[PDB]
Amino acid sequence: MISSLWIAKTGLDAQQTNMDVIANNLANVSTNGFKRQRAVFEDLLYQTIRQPGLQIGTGVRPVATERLHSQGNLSQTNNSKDVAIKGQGFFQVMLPDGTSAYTRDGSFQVDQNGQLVTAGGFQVQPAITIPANALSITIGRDGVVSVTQQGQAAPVQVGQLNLTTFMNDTGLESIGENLYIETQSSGAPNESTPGLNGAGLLYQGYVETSNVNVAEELVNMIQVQRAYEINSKAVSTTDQMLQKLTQL
Amino acid sequence: MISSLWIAKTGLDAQQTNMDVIANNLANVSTNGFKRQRAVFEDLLYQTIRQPGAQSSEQTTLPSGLQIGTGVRPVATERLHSQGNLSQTNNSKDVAIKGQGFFQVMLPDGTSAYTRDGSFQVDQNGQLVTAGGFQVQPAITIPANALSITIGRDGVVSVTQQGQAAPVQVGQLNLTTFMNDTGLESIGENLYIETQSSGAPNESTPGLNGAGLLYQGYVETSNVNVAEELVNMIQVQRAYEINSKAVSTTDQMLQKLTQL
Amino acid sequence: MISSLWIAKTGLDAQQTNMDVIANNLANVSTNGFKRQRAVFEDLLYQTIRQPGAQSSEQTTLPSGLQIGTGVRPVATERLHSQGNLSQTNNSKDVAIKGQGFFQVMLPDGTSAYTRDGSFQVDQNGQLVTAGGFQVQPAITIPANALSITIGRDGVVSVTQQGQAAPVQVGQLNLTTFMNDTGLESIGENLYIETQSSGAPNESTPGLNGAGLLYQGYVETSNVNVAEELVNMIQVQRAYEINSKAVSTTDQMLQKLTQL
Amino acid sequence: MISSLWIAKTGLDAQQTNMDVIANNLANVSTNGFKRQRAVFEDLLYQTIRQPGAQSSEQTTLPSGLQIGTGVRPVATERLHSQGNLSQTNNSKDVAIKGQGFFQ
Amino acid sequence: NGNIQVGPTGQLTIQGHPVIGEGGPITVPEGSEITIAADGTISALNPGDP
Repeated sequence: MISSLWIAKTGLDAQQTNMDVIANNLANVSTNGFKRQRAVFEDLLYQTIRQPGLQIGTGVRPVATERLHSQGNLSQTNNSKDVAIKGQGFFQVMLPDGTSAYTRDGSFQVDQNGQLVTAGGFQVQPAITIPANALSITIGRDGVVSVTQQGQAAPVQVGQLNLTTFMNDTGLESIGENLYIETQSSGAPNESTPGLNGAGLLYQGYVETSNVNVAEELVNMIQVQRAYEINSKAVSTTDQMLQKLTQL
Repeated sequence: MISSLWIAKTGLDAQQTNMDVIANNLANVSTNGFKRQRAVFEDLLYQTIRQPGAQSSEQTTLPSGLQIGTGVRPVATERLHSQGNLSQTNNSKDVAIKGQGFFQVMLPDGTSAYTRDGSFQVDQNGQLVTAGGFQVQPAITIPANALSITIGRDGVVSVTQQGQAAPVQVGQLNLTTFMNDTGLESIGENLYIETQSSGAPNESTPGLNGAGLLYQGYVETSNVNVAEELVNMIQVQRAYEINSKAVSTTDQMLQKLTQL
Repeated sequence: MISSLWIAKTGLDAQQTNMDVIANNLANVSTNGFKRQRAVFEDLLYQTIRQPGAQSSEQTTLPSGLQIGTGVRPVATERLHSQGNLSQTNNSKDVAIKGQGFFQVMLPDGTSAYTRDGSFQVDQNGQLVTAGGFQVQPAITIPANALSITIGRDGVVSVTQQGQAAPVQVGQLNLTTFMNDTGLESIGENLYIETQSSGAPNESTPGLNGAGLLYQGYVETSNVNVAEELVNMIQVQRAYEINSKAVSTTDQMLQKLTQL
Repeated sequence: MISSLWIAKTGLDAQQTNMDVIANNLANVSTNGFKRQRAVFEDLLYQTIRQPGAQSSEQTTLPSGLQIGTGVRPVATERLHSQGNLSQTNNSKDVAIKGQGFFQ
Repeated sequence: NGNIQVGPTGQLTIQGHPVIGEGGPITVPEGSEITIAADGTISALNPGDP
């Protein structure tokens, strides 16, 4: 009824949410181009008791998780098709239904009719068409994808890899498979060439690793476990007090 | 029964898959014409709860609201199609590829498979076959009294018979190139078959528009880099440690709730 | 959730930052013109509680009250700008700086960075550029039929043509010096961009005002001392272990508090 | 999982590249008209946790902030085109170049 | 009672009583996801749309 069961319950649920965020961060420690999440807790409404001055709380509720958009470390793939981003920028990839999502995973492949696609098979804007008899694919720092052919002593320009920059990188909607869609909190997708207007550069042969730091997650797991135990003890104390009340 | 346990279970499964890929790569070090594999993971879904960008208040919106993520799941394992270092076995029948082509063989079923390994033998009937006995297209027939078999850079197989100063051509070894080389389906036995994601097989001469050059007496060893595998084994072991610790922590929390 | 645990968290993360500094120094041992980094740490907050100096007993003050402090935070990482050992490679294009100067390079976006790596190359148009393809300033253009390129220690560049016994000066290589060399922002690729804490670029030809002298055929190797790095490994490991021990002790205390 | 691990991993790949270059140079000692290779490395990404030159206060500026760096990357593997020692085989069909030309 | 439930027609009801907004009883587009705001602003998202 009116007591402290709900306060403690709302507390446990917050620790559960924090543990879910930690587990999601740890499970995606191997994904390329992953931004760690941090859940922000900020308390509920307060009840004011008037004297002839005091305010009693109600609990805690998760508000919004923030993704940390720092530049992750680069690793090696020696694959010519993989490009990592140095700076702030997003690759634009066209979903089958027609709306364009934005990804930072730079592990790309060439599909059966040319065309640069992501690991999931979705085509990458701006569309590239790689020729069949290509000997080596070179992606420059400024996003120029040039293709060498046998015989010709000069590479052939095929396409430009444009980066889409958002003014608020945290507000993008994470749709699932390493893709973000623009939202009202991250509007105005600004297309630019890599290297100008604040856009990042491109490193060919490197992929951007995840941003998840490990020590923070482990110690946060320790804190979550102990706070969960504390809230469980509070629940038990309220239960015993109510049991003593009912026996009258 | 609890979300964090499912997430950590998915993480454990992904790390086990990574270790399986590493072990498969290390088990095929001595295999000729082998390409090492690398797995790529993605996150799984995202619980909506509070839609970000919603109106937090009549004039303000919620920046980056509450999204709860699920675990992780492997997308795909991509091969690294790069020229494995060559090795001299000093054999007239071993053939290595310098470029980006494949040899074509016929399975007993009548279908055509593609292999990069060039360790070839001759059967009792005189045709050039692979180590598994599959007949290599285009079906070069070696005659009974051969003294030396010469395979040139452009794929011509010649036999020098006794007392003849000129060599007798007995076939023409071509190479098949694909638009998407990583999309082939590996059936084992060093054999890849065409899928719809690997385009169509384009036959070409070894030295033309992008087929590789054939070297006689050479074998293409695997491209597995072993020090990278050891470091990745260390990484995988530590990640599995951390995921198991997450599972154990969740186990300890549910215990206190049971005790309640 | 408890103060000692937050203090120990700062500790582990900061010894890691050390570890990152050590690893970054080690990975760039073979990098030409590299400068090793060192991190500086400071104390975090100090809770006042009992104020030191407050008057007790009307005529007696309280010395050294409860200044309970929080953990540690790294102030900044400072580069050690010292002269690296010169290595002779016998090349006409490698230039080594022996003093305290920097080469000026133009990024294609319009701004100018500063590099100390002296391994220079020639593009298809004859310009002296960096190995990453960035064009050196002022702008040394080298003629087509050059027989020998001589870069003096004064920064003058001469090219010996055929049929001309006298070399012709084709440019003048200058060095950029700053008030504070640690304030340059490293953007990778052995490139520094000028910041407001590094003053303004002072152009000077090599030999006057302090700019160093340019040696041809030499490269300035990294100044990383590696035995110091190993000893720093042994500490960065023991300190991290001890901070983790503190975390464990706090965990046990909280566990017994919960269990009762 | 740990940034230091990635930085060391790169460094290991860079040193393996150096070892491969050295091995390839040694494998081609007796070959005529060979140009030995040499690898060049450069700094990878630099995490700007605290910006060097940031305006901490209206009067003071922070010098040389927290520039945590990532590993290393090989810029390229350039061949050293220099005149090798001439040797007399005493055959009419053997030719050697003295300057910087190429046969087509 | 804040347990607000949507209908197949899309109107907001609490215990069967339609909820009253500034335009009268509140009618929401059918088959939409709702986010009530700190000041009661109702934001409707159509599934599938960005």
